[PDB]
This record gives sequence, C-alpha cells and structure tokens, in this order.
Amino acid sequence: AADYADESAAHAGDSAAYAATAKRNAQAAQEAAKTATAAVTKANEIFKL
Amino acid sequence: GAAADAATAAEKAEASAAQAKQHAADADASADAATRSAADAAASAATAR
Amino acid sequence: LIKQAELAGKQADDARKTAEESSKKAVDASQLAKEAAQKAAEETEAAKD
Repeated sequence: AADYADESAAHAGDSAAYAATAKRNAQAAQEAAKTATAAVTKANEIFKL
Repeated sequence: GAAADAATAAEKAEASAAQAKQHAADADASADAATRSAADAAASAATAR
Repeated sequence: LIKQAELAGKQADDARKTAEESSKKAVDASQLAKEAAQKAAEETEAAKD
C-alpha cells in the first residue's frame, strides 16, 4: 500500500509538474493571440489613416 | 484539474497506506499477544503434566 | 503585420497542440494515480481483513 501510495504520488507529481509548466503554453498562446490581434489592429488603423 | 484530482488521490492513498501500516501494527500487537498466550499455555501444559 | 500574425498563429497552434498533449498526459496520469490509489486502497482493505 505504501509502494502504491508512492506510485500514486509519483503519477500525481508528474501530472502536476508537467501541468504547472504546460499551462504556460496556454499563456504563450494567449500572448500570441494578442500579438496577432495587435498586428491586425495596427493594420486596420494604418489602412484607415 | 486532472493534476489536482491526482494530488487528491495521492493524499488519500497516503492516508490509506498510513492506516494500513497502523492495521499491520495492530495485527502485530495481536500476534505478539497471541504468542505470549501460547507461551503461557505451554507453561500451563507443563504445569498440568 | 500579416506575416507577424502568421508567426503568432503558428505558436498559438504549437502551444495548443502541446497543451492538448498535456491534457491527455495529465488525464492518463490522473487515471494511473487513481488506479494506484485504488490499488493502495485494496491493499489497505486487505490489511484490515
């Protein structure tokens, strides 16, 4: 049971350790989305001007 | 979310293992008492003889 | 500006794929953690018996 508890903790540890960094990819995607949006916004303002 | 659930499962698993260790400890206490009882029973058999 | 948006689109997409892989990994890991927790639980119940 102790060995299985450690295995469980190991799986949880791996999930959390990866998720804790993988969530930064979502943030990176948000930054990229904002970047693309900004590029479009600038393009629209330039066109109008 | 999955990581959080995994962490929860790990905490429960560790708690369960802790209980299992106590159960084994209690089982040992019973086995040790049983051993002493058998030892006394043997002494009683020697006495009866 | 469009080219920059295209580059931003690419990493939003690459980040998306990574995040999706992370989701699957975290879920498989949480499934393994739950199974490990259940295995610990089964051993705990065995210890009780």
